Amino acid sequence: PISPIETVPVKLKPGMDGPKVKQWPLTEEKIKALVEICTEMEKEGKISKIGPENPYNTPVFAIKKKDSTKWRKLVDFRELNKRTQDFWEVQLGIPHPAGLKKKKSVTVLDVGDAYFSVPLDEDFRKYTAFTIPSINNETPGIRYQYNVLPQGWKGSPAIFQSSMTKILEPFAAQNPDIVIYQYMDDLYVGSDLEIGQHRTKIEELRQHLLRWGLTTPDKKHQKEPPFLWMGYELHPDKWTVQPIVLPEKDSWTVNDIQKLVGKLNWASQIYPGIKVRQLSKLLRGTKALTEVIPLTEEAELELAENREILKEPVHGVYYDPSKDLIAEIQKQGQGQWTYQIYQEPFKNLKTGKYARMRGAHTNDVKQLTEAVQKITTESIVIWGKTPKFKLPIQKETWETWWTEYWQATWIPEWEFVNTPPLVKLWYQLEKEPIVGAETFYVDGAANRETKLGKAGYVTNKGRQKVVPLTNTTNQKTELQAIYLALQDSGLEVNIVTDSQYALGIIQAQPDKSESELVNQIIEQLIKKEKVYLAWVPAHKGIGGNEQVDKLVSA
Amino acid sequence: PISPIETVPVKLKPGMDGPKVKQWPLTEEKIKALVEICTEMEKEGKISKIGPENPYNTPVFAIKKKDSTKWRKLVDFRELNKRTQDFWEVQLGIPHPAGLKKKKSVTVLDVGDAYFSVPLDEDFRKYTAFTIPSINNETPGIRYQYNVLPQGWKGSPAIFQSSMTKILEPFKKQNPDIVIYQYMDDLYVGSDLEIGQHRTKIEELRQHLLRWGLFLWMGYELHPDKWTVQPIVLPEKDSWTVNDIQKLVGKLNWASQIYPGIKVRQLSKLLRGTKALTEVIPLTEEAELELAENREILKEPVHGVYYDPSKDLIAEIQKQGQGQWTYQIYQEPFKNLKTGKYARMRGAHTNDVKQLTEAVQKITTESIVIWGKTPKFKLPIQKETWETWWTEYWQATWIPEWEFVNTPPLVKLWYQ
Ligand SMILES: COC(=O)CCCC=C(c1cc(C#N)c(OC)c(C(=O)OC)c1)c1cc(C#N)c(OC)c(C(=O)OC)c1
Repeated sequence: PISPIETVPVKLKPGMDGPKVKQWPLTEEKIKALVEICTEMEKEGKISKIGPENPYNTPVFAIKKKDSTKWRKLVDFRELNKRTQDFWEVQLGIPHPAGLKKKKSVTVLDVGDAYFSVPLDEDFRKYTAFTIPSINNETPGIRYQYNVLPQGWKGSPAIFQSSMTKILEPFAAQNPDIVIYQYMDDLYVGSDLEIGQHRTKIEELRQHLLRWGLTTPDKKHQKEPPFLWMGYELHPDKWTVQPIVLPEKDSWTVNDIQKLVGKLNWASQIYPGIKVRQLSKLLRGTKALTEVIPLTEEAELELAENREILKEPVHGVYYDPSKDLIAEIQKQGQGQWTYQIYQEPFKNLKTGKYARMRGAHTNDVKQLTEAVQKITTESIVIWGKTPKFKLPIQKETWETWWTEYWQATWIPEWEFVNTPPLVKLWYQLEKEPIVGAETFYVDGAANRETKLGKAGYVTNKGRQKVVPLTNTTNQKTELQAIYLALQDSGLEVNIVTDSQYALGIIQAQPDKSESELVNQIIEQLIKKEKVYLAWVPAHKGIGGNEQVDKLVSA
Repeated sequence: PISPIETVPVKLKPGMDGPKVKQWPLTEEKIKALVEICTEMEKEGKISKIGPENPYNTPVFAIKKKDSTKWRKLVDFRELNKRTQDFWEVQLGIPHPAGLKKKKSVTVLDVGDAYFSVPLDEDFRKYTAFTIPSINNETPGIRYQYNVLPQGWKGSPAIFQSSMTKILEPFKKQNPDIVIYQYMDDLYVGSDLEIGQHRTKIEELRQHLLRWGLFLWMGYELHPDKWTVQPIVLPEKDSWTVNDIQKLVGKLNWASQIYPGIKVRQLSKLLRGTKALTEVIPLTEEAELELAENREILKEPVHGVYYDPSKDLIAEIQKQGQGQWTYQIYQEPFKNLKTGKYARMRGAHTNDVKQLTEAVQKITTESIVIWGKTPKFKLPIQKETWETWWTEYWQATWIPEWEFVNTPPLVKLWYQ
C-alpha cells in the first residue's frame, strides 16, 4: 500500500515541437537484445507500447560494455533535450571537503534503485517515444514510450533530486541528530551516535523510503578509507587531493603544462605554496592546442619547489563550528599570493593562491585587498562566515593607505602578522608645496609622424635641461620629463606638470609597473624624502610650464 | 480584512524572458533568518514551494531597517523590474509631484505590508522565484515563488495604486496643502508645518492607514534644502602664493567648461615665469578684476539646465576624506541638476564602504523625491570590494544601478 511520487509538470520550449528523428538500422543481433530488454522494462512498468498515433521518435541503440556481459539499451534524446524546457539545475557545484564536519559514523545508501521508480509527466511521455526496428524490416518496428524519467533526458537529474528531497524532508526534520546528503545514486547519512543507535536510525530511513516503494539495497559495504570522491581523498577525519603526480617529462607542450596548470591549481587547494605564474605565462598565448614551447629559466625553479611541496603529502582536516576560522596570507612576488585557512595551528582546512589582475600598474596593498575579498567570498561559500585575517601588513601602514586612497576600501577584522616580506607603502606625495625645495617645471612633446620629441625642465633657481628623444610619444615625453626632474633634484622637490596622463598614473600610487619608465620614476620616488606633485592646465601661459613647453617642442 | 477578490493581468515586456539571476553566497545567520522569515510567509500563504519545473530566479538576502533589530527579507528585483511590462496604468502613472521637493519637510513610510493583502496574477507568479541558499552546497536550496504582490517589484505599487488612492481620500480631502507620494514600498509625506505639528500629524496618517485593513512603523525624517546645485566658490586671500594662483587657475579653467564666460588670462600672466611654488605674488590691477568678474559669473545659475524624463540620471560620488563625500546628479556633463556634500555619519571614520553605501542610499532618496526615480551611480570603488560588502550596510527596500570608476578623477578637490 505505497503512496505515489507526485509527478512534475513538464513542457517543451515555447513555439517548438516534439522530435521526429529517423531510427538507425540495427544489426539482427542488436535487435534481439533490445527486444529482450524492452520486454522486461515494459513488465517493470518502465516503458509501454504505443500505437501509430505517436508521430514522435527518438534514436535507440544497444551496446556491449567490452569484457562484461549482456547488452543495455541506450536512447539518444539529444533532440528531445534541445526541445525540452529549462529546469532549475540545483546541481550547480558540490560541497568542499573543508566544509564537512566529522561524524562518528557515516553510512551510504544506494538509491539508484529509484531513478526509475519515479514517474514521468503524463502529457509528456508521448515525447519519449522510440522504435525497435524489426529483423529484416518485414514488420513494423515495436513502438514504445517512457512512464518514468529516461536515462539521458535533460531533466531527469533535476526532477529526481527534487522528488528525493521532498520524500526526505520529513525524515530529516524529525531527525536533527543525523545528517543526510543527497547527490545522484548515493545518499550519505552520518551522525555522532553510537554505531548501534546509528545503523538503527538507518533502518528507519531505508524503511521510510519504503512508504513510497523505493528500495534501498540490504547492503553491507563496498568501501573504506580513502573515500575517493570528486577528485579528492576523504577519510573519517581528514582529506586531500588525489595523488598529484608531477609528470617527470623532458619535453613540455601546451597541453603538457596546460594540463599541469589546471592540474596544479587543483593541487593548490591543500598543498601550501604552489605557484603557476612562470608556467601559465608560457602558454597564455600560443598557436595550436599543443606545442613544445621552451620553459623560462624561472618556470624551472618554481616547478622544482613543487617536488618539495608535492613531495610530502599534506592533509587538510574537517571544519569545527565551535573554533574560530582563521585566514593567513603571504606575499610571494610577481603578483602571487598564497593563503592557508585554519582553526588550529598547522591544521589547514584548506589552502590556496591568488594572482594579480592583469593591468599596467599596481601595488601590493591593492593586491592584498583583492586576495582578502576572494578569501572572504570563498569562506562564506564554504563555511557561511568570514574568517579572521592574519596579514603581513602593519596597522599604521593600512590606516595611512585607506585614509588617503581616493577610492573607498575596507578589509574585515584582521591582525598584523610579522612574517616577511611585509607589504608597505614605498613613497608618499606631499599635500602642500615644500618650502625651501627647488621647484621643477617640466614638459615633454613628440612629433606624431617622426616620433621625435623632447623632455625637460626649468627651475626657480635657473637649473635647466632638455633632452632630444627618438621613437617616443607625447605620453612618454611627459613621463621622461618628470623622471629628469626626479633624477636631477635633491631629496625634497616640487614638480609642476600639465600632464593629466602623468598625474593619473602617480595618483594611482603604483609600486610596480609594466612600463620601465614608470618603474624608474617609482625608483626615484622611493629615494626622495619629500615630493609634491602639482598640476596646471596646458597652454595657459602658466610659464615655467610655458617656457619648458617651448624648449620641448619644435 | 483586505484582499481584492480578483487579480490584475500582468505579463513581461514584449519578447522578453523571465529573470534567471544567480543567487549569491549568504552568511549562515542571514540564511537562518530567511528560513524563519519564509516559514511564516508560507503559512500566511504569501509564498509557496516550487518544483524544478521553474527555471526562473531572482537574488534574495536579509537586512535590517533603522531601529527594529529584526531581520527583513530583501529581494533584488532589479532584473525582473526592468523586464516587467513598464506598468502603463490606463490611468497614466502619477505626475511627479514637483511640490514634494519644495515642502519644508518630508516623512518616509514603509507601507510595504499593505502589498501582501493582494493576490498575484497566477500567470506571473513563476517569475518571482527565489532561492534560500544552503551553506557549502550541502543541501539543496529552498525554492519559493510569490502568491501575493511582492515588496520590491515595480508592479506592486502599480497593481496597488487603486486601493491606495481610496485608503487616502479621508486624508487628502481633509489636508489640502499636504503632499503625498508613493515609490516602491515607501510613502512620502511632505508639508510646510513645523516639526511639532508635522511629526504628530503623521501619526494621524499612521492610524488612518492602520484602520483600512492594514515593519509598518518606521519613519525617516527629511528636509531637502537650497542650492539644488551648489555654487563654486573661489578663495579670498590677502596674499597669494604661486601655488595658490596655480590651483585657482586650475579651478577656473575647469569651471569654464560649465560657465563659458570665465577668463584666466590676467591670472595666468602672474604665472608667466618660473618661480618658487611657495613664493608670494601680488595681484595686478588687471588680475583682480578678472578674479572679480569670474567670481560674479559663478554667483548666477548655469545656463538653462533642464530635466529630461526620457534620459536617465547619472550620480557621481567623490571620497573627500575624513568622512566627507561629494556628489553630483546630472544627465549631461557640465549640466548638474543637483550637487551635494554628504558629511560624517556611521562610517565612524573606520569603514569607507559603510559610508559610501549610506551616501548612495541618501543620494537615491533625494533622487526619488526630486524626479520620482533612482539615478545611475558611478562609484569610486573597485567592483570586487563593493560587491562583497554593500549588502551588509544596505537598508532601503529598493536598489539602484551602479558602475565603477577605476581612474582617479583629477577634479577631486574642485568639488570640495
Ligand atoms: C555534507 O556533504 C557531503 O557529505 C558531501 C558528500 C561527500 C562524499 C562522501 C563523504 C565522506 C565523508 C568522509 N570522510 C563524510 O563524513 C564527514 C561524508 C558525510 O558526512 O556525508 C553524509 C560524506 C563519500 C564519497 C564516496 C565516494 N565516492 C564514498 O565511497 C568510497 C564514501 C564512503 O563513506 O564510503 C564508505 C563517502
